Amino acid sequence: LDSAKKAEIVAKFAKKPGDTGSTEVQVALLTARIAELTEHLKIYKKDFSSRLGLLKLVGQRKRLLSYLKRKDYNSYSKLITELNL
Repeated sequence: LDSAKKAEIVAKFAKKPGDTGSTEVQVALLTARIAELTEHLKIYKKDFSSRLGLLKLVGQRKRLLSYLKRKDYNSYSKLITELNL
């Protein structure tokens, strides 16, 4: 939110001249703010999980656990118990 968008939201959600502060305006403003903060967290996770290989690792373990089920199910079930998986 720059100053201009903030000001567009107000002009939109207003119900009379001077409405910088109806329930509707505030809600619209909080929504814009909450949205921008939320896409921050979304894109951080996206580019931390990617940059540091979390999805790589998880998919790696997926395949190994799958092959472990299949090659030795007993050990497999013992293992996911000991790791709280």
